[PDB]
Amino acid sequence: FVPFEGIKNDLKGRLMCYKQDWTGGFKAGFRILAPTTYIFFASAIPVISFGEQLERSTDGVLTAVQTLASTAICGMIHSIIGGQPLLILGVAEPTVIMYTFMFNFAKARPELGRDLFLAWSGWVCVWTALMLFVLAICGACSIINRFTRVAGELFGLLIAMLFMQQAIKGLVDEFRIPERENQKLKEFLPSWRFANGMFALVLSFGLLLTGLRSRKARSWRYGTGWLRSLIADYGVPLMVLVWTGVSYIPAGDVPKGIPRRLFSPNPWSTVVKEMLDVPIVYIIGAFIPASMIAVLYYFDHSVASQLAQQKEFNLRKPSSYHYDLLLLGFLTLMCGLLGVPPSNGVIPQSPMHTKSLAVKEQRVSNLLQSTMVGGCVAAMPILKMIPTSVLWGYFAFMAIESLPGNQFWERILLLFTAPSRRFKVLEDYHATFVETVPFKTIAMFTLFQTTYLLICFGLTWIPIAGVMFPLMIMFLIPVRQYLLPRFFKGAHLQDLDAAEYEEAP
Amino acid sequence: FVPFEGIKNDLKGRLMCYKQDWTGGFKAGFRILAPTTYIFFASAIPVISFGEQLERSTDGVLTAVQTLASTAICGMIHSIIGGQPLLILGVAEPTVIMYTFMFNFAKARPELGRDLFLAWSGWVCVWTALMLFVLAICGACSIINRFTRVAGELFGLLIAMLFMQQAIKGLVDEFRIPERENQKLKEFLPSWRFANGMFALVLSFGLLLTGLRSRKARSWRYGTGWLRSLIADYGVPLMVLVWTGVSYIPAGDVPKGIPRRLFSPNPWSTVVKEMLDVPIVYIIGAFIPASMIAVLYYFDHSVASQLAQQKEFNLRKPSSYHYDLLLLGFLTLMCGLLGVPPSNGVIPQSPMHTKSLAVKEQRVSNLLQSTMVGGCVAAMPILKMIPTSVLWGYFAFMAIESLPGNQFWERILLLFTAPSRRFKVLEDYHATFVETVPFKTIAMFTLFQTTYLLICFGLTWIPIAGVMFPLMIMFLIPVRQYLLPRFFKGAHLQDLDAAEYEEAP
Repeated sequence: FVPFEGIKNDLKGRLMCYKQDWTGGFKAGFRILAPTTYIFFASAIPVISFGEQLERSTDGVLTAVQTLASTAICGMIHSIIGGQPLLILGVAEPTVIMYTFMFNFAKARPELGRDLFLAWSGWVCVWTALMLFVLAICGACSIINRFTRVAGELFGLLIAMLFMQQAIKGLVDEFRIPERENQKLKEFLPSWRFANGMFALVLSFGLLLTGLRSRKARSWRYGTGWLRSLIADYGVPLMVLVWTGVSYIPAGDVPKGIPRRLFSPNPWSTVVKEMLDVPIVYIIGAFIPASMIAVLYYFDHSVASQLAQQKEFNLRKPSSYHYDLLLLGFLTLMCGLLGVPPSNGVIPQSPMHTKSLAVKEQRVSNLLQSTMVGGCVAAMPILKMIPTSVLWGYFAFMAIESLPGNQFWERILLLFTAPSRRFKVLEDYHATFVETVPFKTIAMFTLFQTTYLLICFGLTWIPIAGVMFPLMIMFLIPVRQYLLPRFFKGAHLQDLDAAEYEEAP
Repeated sequence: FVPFEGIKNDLKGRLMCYKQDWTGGFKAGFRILAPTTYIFFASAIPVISFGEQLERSTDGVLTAVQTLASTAICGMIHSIIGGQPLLILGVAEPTVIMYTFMFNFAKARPELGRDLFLAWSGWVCVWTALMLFVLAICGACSIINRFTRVAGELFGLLIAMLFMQQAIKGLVDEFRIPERENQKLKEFLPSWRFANGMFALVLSFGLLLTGLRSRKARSWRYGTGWLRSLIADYGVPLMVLVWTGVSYIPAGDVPKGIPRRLFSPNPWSTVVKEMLDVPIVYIIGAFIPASMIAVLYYFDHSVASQLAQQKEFNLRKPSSYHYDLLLLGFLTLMCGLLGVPPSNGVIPQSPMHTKSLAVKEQRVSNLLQSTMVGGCVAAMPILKMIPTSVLWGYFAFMAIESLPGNQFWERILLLFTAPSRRFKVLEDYHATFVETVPFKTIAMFTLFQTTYLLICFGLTWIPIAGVMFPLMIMFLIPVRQYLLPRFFKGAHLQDLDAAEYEEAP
């Protein structure tokens, strides 16, 4: 834990291959475009969805433009001067939730109001940058091995529940009048509103089901190999385009806002000044949410890097955890100054990128994908054709796609499985702890984990205290270290909380 | 082919067990209700759907009331005095198509008009009864072994295509104004019409997907055994009820006819006289459609009986093909006199009934199920709560459910399968001809069968000549006998057109 030792080691290790990182990427030629576009499509659409969420939750202060710009700039900077280019940066849901809490707090306080929300966010980002600098200097990344499976799967499931909640919220609001829209327009009559709601339901469910089916196209029997691969890789964008076109079918026989489309404005049509006007008391109070955003980033960046640098990939280059965290602090400071939400490592974008590069490790794919994500801002008129129902369907799609490889979800299903029926579980691929651990212990572990998850999810509903859930997430580390061994017996915990995904036939 | 020999033999064989047929049913006790209700639910809903189809195609002359009454009465009469009680009688789609053609013909001719449509149908039914009497007396049922697989699967696929066409027609018409409804009502405004259309889409697709998923509930892992069996048996009615309730959710915030519901009237709120007023020329011309209805019935009754009396069931009682055909002629005459469409054997209602009775062969289950089908007429107000979108979804459901066990559909899929990909077909359960027959011969056979099917389907679109498709169906017998052996080599035809469903692991 010697200060500056880790950063120096990572810089030394990554400074002997920089020219190699660039040359190998240039040597790959035009063949490097396929992974680049794959990751770009995996990254942009969730960013646009988070931007629409922020727009509906921030009264239009933040939109898809800000999220796209932040993602793009942070990605280019990380690719050029970052330590681990395989890591993919972008705006994530927890950041959206934090900013929603901060906006709700600011709106209710006249001293700040909606006008100083971005300035208060910038001060929060300054504080977060300071804490990340401290954590990176003190070598707190040397203990990332304690972010065991339990916390990772609990956080993943919580994010999935938030995604589903947002999808349901959007589908419900499709039946209502927007808060900041003219109420006299024809499209907002009760009949047209009901029609828009049902059309949104149709489009969202179609998108969801078609994408889920397409995710397993390479396993299909029909079609050519290249077509099957193209589908399995780009079903989400392809289905988005298809259902947009479907939405455009009755365009001639209905009003203009039927179905509703992206509310994000077209930009074609710095806040350091206001950060000086914020009262000192609120500048100090920004310490609170900054600590929790810093905790979230310290967790997510490290976990995403660990996933992207799995030993099975046979990577021949070292890791840059500490320098990556320091650069994340710098990026957070810069984004707060610019008036955009900060970006951090995302999952499974980084492992998917590494798999697509399987390894051809270089800094060109990330740079290019961030460049096109930023250029999508210039294509805002085209993106504005996408209905919001498709975005809600995509939210539900991610919520459902967070489940497959999650052991907590499988253990919940086992808990809800009938006693006379577990042979069916044993008839297919299953985890080792099913055989090597008694069912009662698995049930107790799953019940404790589910209670913790539901407590965190309920806390998220509290107006002000709901900004504390990262603290609960981080409390799982010492709990797993100290308390669980008291109530559990060694190998049971090791199998139920193994750092490796163990499967049996 | 000695006249009256077959009928005498069947009557003799079935007259030594009649008292046994009744006593065994009475001895079963209340346990006989489960198969009874299962078959009643399998029979009623398609009958209601066909009634709605006739209502929309007959300008309200025929509705679900007539179809239900015909099904009920014919079923009770067959159970009491029929030869094969396991056979289930009801109104089928080909009868609906024939009556639609006859109504379209009558409407365009002023001498008949809509007022004499039922009288002309009664004369057609009299002719059909005479032809069925002739066929049963001449022993034409001694050659039912020539109704090979090719014709059966072609007819099944044609009926499936008709079902899907009707479902699409209904879903499209949900977006429009009914022909015989007040156009000034609020529910028929463009906005409300669009809303009703999209709600219909939602309900129909939900019903379809949920029913398809529920059909394999016994294979699920979740839930109790009794619950899984109940779902796998009654998913269709359960899903109908669920989606009706869903349709009732926004009832308070929308107009009265949103969503649209059954147009069949509530009866609570004989045509021999008019058959004398029909011109003699049309009485003679009724010979034409009568012959084809007779051909359809001679095919379907015999095939359904053969399926319900499969040797695997180990039935200890003889068959009554000829007497069954004679009784069908009598029932057709009676129904034509009463002014209702005739009923005939249906598939897979009879095999499903036999399976549910697996065999406890008796006349009580059919009698009871027909009695409750008839009593459903008294429950017309309750049935009128069901939206039409659910019925269109059920149409699509039957269309899709006609495919699984059909070898023609599998061979079409194989034809559209990629050459480098047939190992995937070989990786699962498959038919024997896949291994024992070259692919080129299978492709030629499938192409010929598909061309024949498409020709029949296109003929069905002709206004007047579309009533000739049963003749094409019957032409497959002599074709298979004489022409195919010229172009095919023995064992190839035997495997591709085997009377037994041969499967390989």
